[PDB]
This record gives sequence, C-alpha cells and structure tokens, in this order.
Amino acid sequence: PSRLRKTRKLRGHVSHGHGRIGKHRKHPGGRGNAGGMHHHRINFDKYHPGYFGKVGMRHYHLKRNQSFCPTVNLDKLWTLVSEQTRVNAAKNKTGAAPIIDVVRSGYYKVLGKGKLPKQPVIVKAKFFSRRAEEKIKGVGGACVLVA
Amino acid sequence: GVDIRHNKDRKVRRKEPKSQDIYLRLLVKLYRFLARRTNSTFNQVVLKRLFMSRTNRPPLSLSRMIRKMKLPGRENKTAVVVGTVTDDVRVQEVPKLKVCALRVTSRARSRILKAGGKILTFDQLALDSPKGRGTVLLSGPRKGREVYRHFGKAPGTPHSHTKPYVRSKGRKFERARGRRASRGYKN
Amino acid sequence: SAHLQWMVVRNCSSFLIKRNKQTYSTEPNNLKARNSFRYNGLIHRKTVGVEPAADGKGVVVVMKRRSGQRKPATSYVRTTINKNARATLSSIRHMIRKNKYHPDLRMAAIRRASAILRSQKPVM
Amino acid sequence: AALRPLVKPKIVKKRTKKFIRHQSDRYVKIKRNWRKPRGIDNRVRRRFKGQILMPNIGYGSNKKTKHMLPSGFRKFLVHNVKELEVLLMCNKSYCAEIAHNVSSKNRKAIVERAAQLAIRVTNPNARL
Amino acid sequence: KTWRRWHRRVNTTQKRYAICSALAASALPALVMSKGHRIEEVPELPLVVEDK
Amino acid sequence: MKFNPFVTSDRSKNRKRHFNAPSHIRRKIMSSPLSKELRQKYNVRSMPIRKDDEVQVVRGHYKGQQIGKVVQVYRKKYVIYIERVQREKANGTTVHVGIHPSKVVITRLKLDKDRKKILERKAKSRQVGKEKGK
RNA sequence: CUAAAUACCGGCACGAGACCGAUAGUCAACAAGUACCGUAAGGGAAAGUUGAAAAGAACUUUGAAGAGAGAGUUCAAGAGGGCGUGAAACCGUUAAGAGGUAAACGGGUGGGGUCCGCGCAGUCCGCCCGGAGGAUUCAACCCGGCGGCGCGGUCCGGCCGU
RNA sequence: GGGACGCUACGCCGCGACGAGUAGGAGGGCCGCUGCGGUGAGCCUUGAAGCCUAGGGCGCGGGCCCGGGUGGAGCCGCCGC
Repeated sequence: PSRLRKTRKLRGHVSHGHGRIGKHRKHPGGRGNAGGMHHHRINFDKYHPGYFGKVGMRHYHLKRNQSFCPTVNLDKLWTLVSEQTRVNAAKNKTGAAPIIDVVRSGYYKVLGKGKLPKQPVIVKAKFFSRRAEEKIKGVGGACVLVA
Repeated sequence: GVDIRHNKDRKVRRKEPKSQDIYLRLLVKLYRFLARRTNSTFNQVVLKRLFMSRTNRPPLSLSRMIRKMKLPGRENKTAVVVGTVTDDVRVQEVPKLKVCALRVTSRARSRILKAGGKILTFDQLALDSPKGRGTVLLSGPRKGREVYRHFGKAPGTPHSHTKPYVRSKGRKFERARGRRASRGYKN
Repeated sequence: SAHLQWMVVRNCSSFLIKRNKQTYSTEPNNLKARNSFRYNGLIHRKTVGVEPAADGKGVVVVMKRRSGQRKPATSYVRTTINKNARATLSSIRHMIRKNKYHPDLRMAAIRRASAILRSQKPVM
Repeated sequence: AALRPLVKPKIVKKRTKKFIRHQSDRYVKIKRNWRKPRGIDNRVRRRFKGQILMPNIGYGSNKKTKHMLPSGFRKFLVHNVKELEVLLMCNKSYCAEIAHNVSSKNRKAIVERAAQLAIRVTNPNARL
Repeated sequence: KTWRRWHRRVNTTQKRYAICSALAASALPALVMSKGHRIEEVPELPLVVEDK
Repeated sequence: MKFNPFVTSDRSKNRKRHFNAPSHIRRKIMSSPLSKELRQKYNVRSMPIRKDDEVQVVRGHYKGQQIGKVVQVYRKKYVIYIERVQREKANGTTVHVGIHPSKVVITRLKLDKDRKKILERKAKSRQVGKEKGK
C-alpha cells in the first residue's frame, strides 16, 4: 500500500524529511560496514563486542551430521508416549514399568531438568546425564543404553 | 502569554483496541457500560486490558494458572485471564477450575474439562459476576518474550549482560576482542 | 444476533449511501431512512414498516413475525389501512403500543404515516 | 411561496473571501488554489503584516450553521426518482439537488415527486 | 521489474477460517440483504434443493 | 463463455482479423439473412451475397419495402451497392449509397451450379441439429 | 557411447494481462532503422484522428490568380482536405470601467456593471369555536382471517444440545 | 418480610484549560488521479468525458455541487484493493 506510506505526506515539503543542512547525499559514511577500526568504532564496540579477531580452532571438513545429538529434558518425558500409558502405569498393581524409547521419538540424550512423577519407568536412550540418571533411580526406574 | 509546556499535555494511552474484529468490540461495548455504571475497579482492569495489544495481554500457561491456584484466594473462586489460556505439557495433575479467557487452546479445553473444570467467556463472566466478585485476575509473563533479552543496557559494557544481535552463534561470532581478556579487553 | 449483524452492515452494505456530509439507508423497512441501529429494518427480530399503498390511496403497515426468522417469504405480513387521517394514526398507534411490539418506534411510524397521507392528498 | 425550513438561524461567517495562493496574481502558471508556503524567507509563512492571510482552524464556521444553505437547508445530490423518498422524513431540514448529467426528461420526472413530498429543490427548472 | 512480489501466501487455518465465516454469514437474512440480493421471495434462505 | 483455448477473445486481435481479412474471407463476412418466404423452402438462415441478388433495405435512411438488385460487391469497403439505393451529387450525377450487408435481407437469390451446392449443404447440417439434438 | 527431470531477451505459431495509451508504450502504432548527419566505425528523428456515408461544396458573381460573397451537402462546415474535441502563453476586434509616484497585493468600505433570487403585497402548520354544507359515517355487537404476548402460575406433543 | 427529540455507542452530550513555529516526527482527510474485486434495478444521443464561464453556493483548507455556452460517447457515487 503506497497510499499508507510516508512519501504521500511528504509532498510539498522541500527537503522530503531529510533536512536542509545535512542533505540526503549518496554515502556520507561509506558503503556497508566501513570503518570498523575507524570512524564507526564506537558503534562496533557499544553494540557488537567481539566482532574483530580470531579465536578457537579451525575445523576444515566439518559435517553437521556427526554432531547431531538432540536432547530432551525430564519435563516432556511422559509426553513421548501417549497419555493412556501414564494412567495404566499408576493403575497397575504388579509394578510393570512402561518403556519409553527416547531414540524412537527422535532424541538421543536425556537431561535431568524436570521433576518425574512417582511411578517406575524404563528409559531407553543413546546417552544420559548424571543428574538424569539419579532422578530416574530416585523414582525406582532403570536407564537402558541403546545404539 | 502562558509559561506552560505542551510537551506532554497529551497522555498517550489506548481508548479503543486497534483490532477491527467485531467480537472483541461487542465485548468492549459490554465492559464500557460496566466500568462507568458499576463501582468496581475490576471492570475499569478488564476494560483497560481489552484495549491492549497482543504483546501486552503474553499468553498465560496452564501450569502457571495451576501454580497461582495452589496459592489462590482461598479456594470456589474463578480465574480471569485477558490473554489466551496456553496448555502446559510438563504438568501431570490438573484440578477442576473455573477459567475465564478470551481464547483457550484446543488441548487446554480438553484437559480442563477432563478434570471436571468449567470454561467461561467474558460475556458469561458478566452474567455470573457483574462486579468481578470472587474473581482472581491473572496475567502471563510480560517480560517472557525473547525480545526483552536484547533490551536494557547495551552489550560491550561492564556488567551489562544483554543478548547481542547475531545471525548465528559460533566460535567466530562475537567471541573476539570485545569479549576476550587475552585479546584487547573484556567487560 | 441483532448486535452481531449490526457491526457488519454498518459500513459495507448495499442500502447505505454517503454523500454531502450525510448518511442514509434505502432498506425497505428503514423508516426515517437513516443508518442507525434502532431504525434498521433488516437487523432486528421485530420490525415496524410503513409504506405507501399499491393503489396510491392509503398506507400499508409492514408487520414482521417472530416465527419464520430465516423464512423471509413468511416472516412479513402486510395490512392495508385506507381509513381517515385520525383513524389511521389511531390504528398504527394501537398495533405498536398495545402489542408491546418494539415500542421505541411508535411515534416514528406516526410521523411517516402522517406524511404519506399528506403526500397522496390532492395537491394545491 | 417557497418551502420554508423548520428554523431559520442567523448564518454567520468569519471570512468569506477565498484563500488565494501566494503570488497567484503575478503568474498564470500559479493557480488560485491554496498551497501553504514553506520557504525560509517567505513573508506569508511567518505572518508578516499586510500580506496574504493563511487558512487556520480559527476560521471554521459554527457547527450549528455548517454546510447550511442561505435558504436554511442543506444540500443533497439526487440522481434518480428513487433517491427522493429518502428525504421525506428529512423534509424540513435537508433539500435535494439534481445532478448535472441527469437528462431533461428525467429531471421532469423528479420535480413533481419532490413537490408531492414537499421536498425543496435547489434547481427545479433547470433545462425546460 | 518482473520479480516484484506479486503473490501472497495465507495460513491454511486462516484460509479455512474465512470460508467458515463466509458460509455462516450466508444463512443470516440481514447480511445477504446488504449484499444487494433480491431474494425476499425465497421461502428459506438455507436453500436446500433435491438431488434431481 | 467460449471454451476453445486457441480461439481469440482479444478486441484488438479480432479487429485485426476483420480489417485485414483476405478476399475469400471477405465474402463470408458479407452474409445476409434470406427473406422469410425463402426460409422454410431452403431451410437456410443466412447466406453470402453476390452481384445479382434482390435486396430490401431494413435499416438506415434508405429502409423500406422497395425491391432492388445489387449492382456490385465492393469487398474492400465492407460495402455493397444496390440499384435504386442512391443519392444525388452536386453536379447532377447520381452516386450509389453504400449499405453494409448486415442491414440487408435477400428476397431472391442468384442460382448457379456452385450456388445450389451450398443450399443442400447448409440445409444438411441445419437438419443434423434436429436428429442429433432430438 | 547414452534419453528424462533442466535452460532458452534468437526464430516459427499462439493465448493472456489489476501493464502504457501518441512528450506514454520498442527508436519506430504512420512510405522507421526511414528522412537526415559524419570519410568511416556509427549516430538517428519528427509524424494517429473530417464525416455514418465524400454526400469533398454543382451553379452565379469580383479578382489575373491566390483568395472571397451568394447557393448547396450534412444532425452539425460552429466537422471545408495536416479538416473530432481546440485550453494557456500571445495577438486582433466588440462592450464596460479606469489611467502624472512601474505594475501588481492584503484588510476595510463605497460606486458602477453582470446575471440571479423568477421576491413586487409576504409565512403557514396543528388544537378549540361558530354557521353553512356533503356523506353512507361513529361507538357498541356478530362472523372470518392474521399477528403479538403468556408467569397456561408447571396445558400437551415435537426438535436439539458447545 | 395516553405521553416531543434521542443511540451512524467508530454515536451523542457536559464541563474546564490551551492554541507560535524552521529542521523534524505523528495523526486526520466525505481532499485529488489512475486501474481491479464488490456494490448503486447508478447516470447517459430528450446529450458522457473534456473545455470556457461577469451566475448561485458549500467547506478554515486540499477541493466540490448546481446555472449557462461548446462538445458528441462514454462516465461516476460508496466499501476494500
């Protein structure tokens, strides 16, 4: 909508919203990110700290497929299986703990961020955290490694 | 000649919502009558919040509403939320509740009614409690947006922890001179 | 409902016309011919309408029933009054006040009928 | 013998002369329509004495007498016969005016319908 | 230029929302009158006709 | 609506075909309906006109019930010339007034070996709509 | 060695447009890469519209003729051959007004024109009274139809339940 | 225990205070142009657009509607784009 833009209200105004002393010239400060070690030093330090310099090790042929290790917290652990299995787990008097295969839903590591409900589980995952294991053992569950 | 400043003689606030939808406007029309005819300030907070923008009336998660009803106005007491009532997946047990909201997510309607709860709209709230009697008014985390992490004191400044504007985070993306004590300086 | 449909017809309606700093509506049952919530003939469940007679002598009074709300062929019933000036205004007053049929427009129908009878009066 | 309005208030106008453009008399390319000057050294822009007055909000007419004809009515553009029956409940306040492109045989359709409804016409005998 | 953004995409839920609003407003007698339709003689506005 | 994708609906293109049509196409555009007495006998709606056909004028300033024959067919002007359809020049000579073939009804045809062949052929497919259509 | 998915401002034939409308849109809507310019490489225009149909003004008269005056065609020559509509700058003529501080302008009046108000005897509308009139005429009953409401204190039966 | 108006609620009404402006910013335009989807049982050779106008007027204003002349074939109002 060009009718809703600013240029429709600027008709009849000489400087077109750009001033009379500092005319809207072509490139007063330089094109692009010019002047990092120069006249644009303060903006590059007060808003982008760490822009200039090298740090860390180079890695020539990096494949993002190798580093794929998605994580899941203990908050949304019971959301992986359906709600029907959660009701029957506490309802069952034999103590048959349902199995939640973390790799099946698309995660590899389990992190112990959240609280677990007091009913046993069997957790199959590719990796585990230290705190995630003690929370599972605290309820009376088992951590099963799988590859 | 009068030596007064017209710089801030015009208060900036919302008189009517910028939304053009007609269902909110009919609810706004209902609560304009309740504000100027009843003596309760509840009809003054609801009417003020009905004008507010989407970022001003943040969604309220279900687990927060359980948490604030674990410390309620001493138990039958309804919940009034101007925003949207969203569902939380890291909550196990939900009690029966009386919830008033402009919008409720579809999973949250099934979860509340499965526990024997009740969901009311704002026109039903006026028929139930015209003055807001026996009501708890709640709101979501206003600073819960990711936008506020970029706000405040600018980065590259001592004790000014604020997320910078970076296209992608990595080892060579604003970890150099402005951050390293080995390279130049740090704050 | 009445308030829900009013927010739609208030600006984007075919019967509404706006020119010369004025706003009018050409609805068949919009007596006083003004775009307003009270006077809209299509919006409300109960509607009073005053129109000139088909033969030019008398007035027809449009009465809207509450049974067939989505049945516009049956919802409207029309009665023709071809009596004297005093008796015509007495009947339209009786159909609105004594039936409690949308009573805020009783005098507006009286004003419209008093001019339609004057319009069909022989011109000097 | 014309159609009187309901009331005849005293029409007051703060200014009746048109607001002419600055230096509109000096040039033909400069039209009479008002344009607000925005020059740095413009005498009219900074309200010099003895210069062209600029339109302000203080020249607005009274809301009671705004858009009212000297006869006491307010105009309404009418294209066909069907638009006449709108004004029969606005008879003593608003008048009807026929459009320029209305044919002569359709103008002589309109006039008598407003005469039966006692609706005042600004231009009844236009073509004849 | 030819590469001006001519086309616009709408969410699937929003596309289905307006159709539901369009169908629901077609059953109210007052709204269809405002579209100028000359159907005052129609017996029932939700006009359902046999499959013949 | 037209449904053929290869048939032009453009106004500028259609006028280009009409004003730049070749001479054998010009004759086909110049077709005029037959008189009503011919129409049950030949079962033909309209037909291209030739040099010697009896013509009544239906529209224009020269319309009437007079019977006149064609003088010539001027395919370059979209104009035919009828016998007594003419106006007076200034110098005293007479000039034939041009009448478009659309405002022309034929009361008598010019029968020929090639003329007669079209009559059954136009009446053949005219009937075909009444066996296939019925 | 090897097709398919792929590209296509050249060419052939197409269809279409929320595009532009003769200073726009291709340079070129027209005898346009033409007229024209430069030794050459190359540069490169301007230019659409009578009328429905020429029915393109027969004939008379002045002038050497160009050009007119009559007459005629047309619905219209106020469409008369670069002719539809014909603005402004500019010029010619008619009417009015004015004129030694260049002209022009703002505010306030006054005078003169211009047409308009179709004003030239100044408002009608209701309620009551009077008397002159003229009706098929009022209230109240009977019959039929229609509509509204009902807390019928809760009549009966249908239909639905976000 | 038988009765005036009203209320396009984005509407109407009542109180007080104030009104400068360059660069610059914001809001309202029933200010204006062009084309598209709707809409006015819209206008129109008994005269469209365009143009001229010593007339009547409206709006603070951008501008707009009638009256007269010319013109001969299209044009506009409202809701959105």
